[PDB]
Amino acid sequence: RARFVSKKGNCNVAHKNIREQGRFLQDVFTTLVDLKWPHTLLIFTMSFLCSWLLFAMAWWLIAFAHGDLAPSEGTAEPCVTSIHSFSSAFLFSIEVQVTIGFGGRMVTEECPLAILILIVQNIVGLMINAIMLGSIFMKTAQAHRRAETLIFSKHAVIALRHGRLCFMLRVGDLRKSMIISATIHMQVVRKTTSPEGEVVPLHQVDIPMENGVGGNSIFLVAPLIIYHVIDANSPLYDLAPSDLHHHQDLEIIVILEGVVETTGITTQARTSYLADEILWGQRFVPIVAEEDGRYSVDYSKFDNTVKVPTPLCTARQLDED
Amino acid sequence: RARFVSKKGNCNVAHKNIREQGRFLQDVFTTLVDLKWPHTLLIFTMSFLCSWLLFAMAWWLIAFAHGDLAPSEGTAEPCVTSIHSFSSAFLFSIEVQVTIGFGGRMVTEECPLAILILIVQNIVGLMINAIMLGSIFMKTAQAHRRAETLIFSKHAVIALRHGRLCFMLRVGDLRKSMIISATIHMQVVRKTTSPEGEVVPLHQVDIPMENGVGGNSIFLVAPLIIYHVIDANSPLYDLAPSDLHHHQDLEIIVILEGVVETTGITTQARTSYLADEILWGQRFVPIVAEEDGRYSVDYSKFDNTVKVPTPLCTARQLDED
Amino acid sequence: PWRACAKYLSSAGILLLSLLVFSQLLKHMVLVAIDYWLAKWTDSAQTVYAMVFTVLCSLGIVLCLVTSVTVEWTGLKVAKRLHRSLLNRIILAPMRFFETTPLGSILNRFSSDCNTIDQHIPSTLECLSRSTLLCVSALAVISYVTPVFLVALLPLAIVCYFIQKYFRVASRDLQQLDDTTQLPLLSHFAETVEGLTTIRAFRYEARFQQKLLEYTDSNNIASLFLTAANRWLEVRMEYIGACVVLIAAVTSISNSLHRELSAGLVGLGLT
Amino acid sequence: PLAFCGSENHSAAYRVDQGVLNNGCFVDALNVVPHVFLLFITFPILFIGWGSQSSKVHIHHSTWLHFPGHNLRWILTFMLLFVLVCEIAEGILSDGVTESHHLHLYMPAGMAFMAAVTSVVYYHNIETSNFPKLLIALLVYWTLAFITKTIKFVKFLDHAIGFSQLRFCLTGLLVILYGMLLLVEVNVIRVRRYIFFDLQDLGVRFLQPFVNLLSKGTYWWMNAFIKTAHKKPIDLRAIGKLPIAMRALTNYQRLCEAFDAQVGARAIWQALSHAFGRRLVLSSTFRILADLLGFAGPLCIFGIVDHLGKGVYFVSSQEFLANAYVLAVLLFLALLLQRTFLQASYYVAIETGINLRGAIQTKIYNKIMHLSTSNLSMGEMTAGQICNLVAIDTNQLMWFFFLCPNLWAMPVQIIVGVILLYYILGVSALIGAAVIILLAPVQYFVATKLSQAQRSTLEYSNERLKQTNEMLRGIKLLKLYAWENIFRTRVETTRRKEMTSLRAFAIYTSISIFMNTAIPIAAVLITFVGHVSFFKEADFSPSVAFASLSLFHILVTPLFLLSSVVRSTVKALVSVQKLSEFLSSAEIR
Repeated sequence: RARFVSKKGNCNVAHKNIREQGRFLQDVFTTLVDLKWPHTLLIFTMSFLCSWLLFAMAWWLIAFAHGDLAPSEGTAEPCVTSIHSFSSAFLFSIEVQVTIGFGGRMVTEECPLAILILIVQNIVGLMINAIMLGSIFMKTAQAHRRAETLIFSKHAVIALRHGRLCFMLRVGDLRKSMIISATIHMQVVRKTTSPEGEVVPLHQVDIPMENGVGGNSIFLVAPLIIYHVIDANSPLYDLAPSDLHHHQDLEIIVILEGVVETTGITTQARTSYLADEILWGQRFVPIVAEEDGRYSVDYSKFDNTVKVPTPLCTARQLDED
Repeated sequence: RARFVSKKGNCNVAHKNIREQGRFLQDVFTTLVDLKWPHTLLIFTMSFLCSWLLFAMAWWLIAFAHGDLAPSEGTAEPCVTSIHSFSSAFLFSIEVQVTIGFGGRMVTEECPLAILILIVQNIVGLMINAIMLGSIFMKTAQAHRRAETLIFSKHAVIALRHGRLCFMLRVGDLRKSMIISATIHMQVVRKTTSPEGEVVPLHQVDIPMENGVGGNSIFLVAPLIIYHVIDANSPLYDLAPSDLHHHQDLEIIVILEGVVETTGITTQARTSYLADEILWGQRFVPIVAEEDGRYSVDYSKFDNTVKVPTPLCTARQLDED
Repeated sequence: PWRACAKYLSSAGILLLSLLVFSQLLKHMVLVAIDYWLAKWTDSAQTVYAMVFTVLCSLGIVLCLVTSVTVEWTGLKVAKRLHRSLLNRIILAPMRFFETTPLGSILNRFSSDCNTIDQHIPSTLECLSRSTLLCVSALAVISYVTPVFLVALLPLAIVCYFIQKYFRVASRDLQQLDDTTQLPLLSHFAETVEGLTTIRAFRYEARFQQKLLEYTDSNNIASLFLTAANRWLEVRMEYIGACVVLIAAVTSISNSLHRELSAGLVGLGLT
Repeated sequence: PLAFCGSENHSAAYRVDQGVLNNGCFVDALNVVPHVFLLFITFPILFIGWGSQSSKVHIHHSTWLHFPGHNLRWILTFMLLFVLVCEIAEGILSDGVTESHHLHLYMPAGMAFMAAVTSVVYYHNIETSNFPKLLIALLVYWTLAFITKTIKFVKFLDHAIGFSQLRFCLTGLLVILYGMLLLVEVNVIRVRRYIFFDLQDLGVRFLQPFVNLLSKGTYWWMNAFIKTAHKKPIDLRAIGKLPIAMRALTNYQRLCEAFDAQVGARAIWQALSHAFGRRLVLSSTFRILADLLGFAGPLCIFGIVDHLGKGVYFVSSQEFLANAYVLAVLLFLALLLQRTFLQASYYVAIETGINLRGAIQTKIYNKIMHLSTSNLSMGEMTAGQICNLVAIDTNQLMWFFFLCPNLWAMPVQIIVGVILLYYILGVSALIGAAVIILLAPVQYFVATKLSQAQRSTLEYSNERLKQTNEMLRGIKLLKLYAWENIFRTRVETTRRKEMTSLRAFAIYTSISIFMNTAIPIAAVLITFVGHVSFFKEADFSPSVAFASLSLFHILVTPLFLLSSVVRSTVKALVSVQKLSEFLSSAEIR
């Protein structure tokens, strides 16, 4: 009833009562990139406004400690020119840290403390610039968003091929980009017991994808049929056609790995298939046509499938003719 | 008594009397990123203050060579306006290199040497900016800190499954992030001799992880049981239950590889297991529950294990019924 | 609003309940009249006031005296009249009732509940009647002196009622939990004292000590959680009881500083 | 134009002219910087550890561990919030004669208040996460705030303005407070040495004796249980098991280890006192820490209606206490903490009463395990008497321990009451308050009368209850012999013996309640006629009138419970007499 991963690719886990939070604290960076978009915007503006206001308060404290905030002056230079308010010191800290430098507010060589605070402000300004801009580019450049453009079938199918019952599904690209070294991991996740009484709630046992060599690696240009033949040692060996219903302890997850050709950064697309999502005795229609010296593929009829005369029993009894 | 790698993941090696230091010198970059945090902060501020002070001394030497440091002036322009101290030249070099440009100290077209030194200062300022900011972002973006969020069991267990003695341990994630193409390497490191008298102190022989296909690659969402069955050619084939004690020449290291889903940069988590850390005749409790249309996992009881009736002898004699 | 208080007051008698309400309500009226006469008297600018103060004081003395004797007399009447009817009703019963109903329950009634209606209902009746009418009279006169008090009186009343409704289900549940863990400990005592000879014959002393340890652990932790419940509800209610003094002080000081209040009515409302 | 330090004339107070750290707004500006340092360090750390975790992920079920000095840090934090809101009030009343919004009196104290609440929230978050590798931010914050507070204080003393101005005594309390915070900080350094050198929570759902002190006061852990109360009702499952100190057999390890060291009812008394006197004096010291906070009611009333009956720039302390808004706020905070301390005293008294019951029931069971059946067969005790002893007498001991610290703190409350009565009203307060010491020996008189009434009543109730037990057991004989009318007649004879004792008991209790009420109102009549007549007319204001009336009310408000208390202690006295009788009975050799 409750699926493991969604049809969209979202894992329905909870992670309740995690004990150690110090290991969460000891990497702030992965927690920093792994945020929502308004939280990342908020911490971006929070870090920059915090640094600007802190150095604003520092510059205003320096301009107060030298006493040039009092306009009763002689002829001596202030440590920062034309600062006579906290807001003017804030604007000066703005011009310093983001390196605008209008020059109406500028630093004279009177205060050496002003020189020192300008040095540390420039150092941590360059540091916060490197951190925040690299972090926001890594945030916008992660490739889980690329997995939104790799479609799957709503329904995985089981039919006959080469005398054997195989488990087929279709997966295609939506770009003329590539998924470099696109691997396939197909795992059967269900509750099973050991013969020795060991009970495990989600035993992620993985069927091998039938490739031709055995290395699970595909070439996704056209939406090809990926398929796993049901062997005797396969965990689908005793699957009934009547088993494909709701409230059936069976889930097939298909994990497409690879790296995006454009960004060069890697990714992973995932999808699920429940028992009442699997059609028995059906096969996919051909969706690739060839004309005008090219090849055409109709993604509008990507998911369609036809009925096929198929033996209505498990792959175990198929081996007895 | 002395473990090879720690329980935390730290290798207890020494690397004594390394001869060639020129190969250390011929890559300064990996030594630059592989520093402690205060050393990286120190070399950051050292490089920027060194460049600023060097060009400060250059600008002050130019303003002294043109003689405009002497305030006895006619009407001719200085090569830099309003410089009359070394500290003012330092502030000018500050405005040049980090590109603030207040303009009270600015360059006139009188000295061509000032134009040339401004050109080389801007060039190596852009160069040092690229080097130091990319280096500090690669320092904060390396993913050995991600390995702090991948937990393991304190105790690996040995029990029965499918009539065979298997070697099990549990490893889980603490985020809703992913480890893309998460591979497992399990190596038995111990001192063994050849039959021909070859003695080796740490023979890293690796057991294969029992997967179902044979490709050591997992799907870490829930904390799953990874386990290696003890085959006849396995190096654990003649392991006694009484062998699991202190001062026993046996260590099991578990190396989880993969790439972080968020950053896209790769990583490796590692852990160890000594002989007196391995429990015989025990198996892990199920820690995954299913409710509210989702799945729940209790990491507070992640490490707990129960007693199991198990034959108290080695896997060799188990093959004689 | 249960039928039990209706049976209680019907056993009390109409004369006694009318004397109860007359004594208690006029007692709170004479006390509130004595502070009102003090507030009208202390702003001087003989014996225009402050001599009916004396007869008012002695009237309050004898009126709380008759309040005390009517609460003790209703206590004695419900002691005499809840007994001698239960006893005559139980003694005229078929033994089908005795063979069905456990005798321990009936004797627990005849001990514990008569003990409550003897030694606890007059004291709790007094401390309910002395508290609640003092509270509502003081609310009435902080309404009189400060006319703006009602618009903040309704928020405190509605949050009092809603925290009470938030708490009442937990209080009922945990109180019933304390009673159903109160039962098996006493029945374990009653069955140990009878079969003491058998339990010393069997050499089964340590396990029954363990069983009483488990029973007393369960009973003590249920009474501990009921204690924590009552203290949590009381500390929230007393936080509201501090906020009402805050709002009374701030409205009396806003309506004394730029108004007319004559500096005694504010002391009345604050007291 | 809002301005730090204000814009009074020519911004002349911005000048450094006489030296650095010589301007008052300058040492206020130095006072600003540790607070904003603390906020700007804490808020990213508090963000990244907690709240950064998403909606599905939930942390940290149980088994925290408190740092040493945690009680002292929380108490010092609460008085820090009190002195900082007093500083905020001083900032508001300062800029009443001057215009143009001197922000140096508000914003240092405001950022100090924000730093205080964020420091205690950060301390709570690092406490339940038990990571002492952090909190050096709190150490450097307390040093920085302490240094700038010493700077401001010695510059107050350098200008020689003090002890009548609120800022001076305020800053002195704040700097000794920050010194105590640095002391508890280095105490966290000293023991639990982490920088420069657990308690069992397996199945327990109580959590009360090991939690932070605010939620010890407010019982905030049970907010989750009352949240789950509007769900499935609560069971003995998910009520948890017992904490080890409040486990049974642990008390009664304490009680037998007090008994063997005791080497008799009076011996039982003194060894019970040795067993539970620590928790009992903690109960009563919460009780006397309360009701002196209660002795700020009448002082606040006298202050507000005493005002209502009428060195650059400063608020004097007398004019600060002349202002009645802050006296009302002080009264609100005082009543808040007073009710909190009274509730805490109630809780720990009931906890040691529960522990007393849990010990002595096990002791009764140990005596009944070795009791010879000859005592049961020949007379002196029945099974009904033994279960009566448990199910009534143990609760009588428990209720006496519920109401013990009240009678311990009664004399202290009334003596501070009569001394504060002498603080106003002059000598006529004593001639108005001598009626209470006149009616104090008749409390002993009615205590003796109540005592003999209860002594008769317990014996008669034992008689009637065992008679009812044998009648209800032998119902079958009784009805088939038709003897129930004469047996009910014998039961009504014992019931007449009940009612003839309960009638005198009720009459004497009504005598004591008549003694309990109207003696304070007689006291105010006596002192008010004897103040306006036969005495010199010495300031019969509304002020001392309502202060004296509220003081008499708060004096007699703990008097009105005493009848139930004396009934409880006489029931406990005859209870422990019967207890020492049963515990001294025959045995099995």
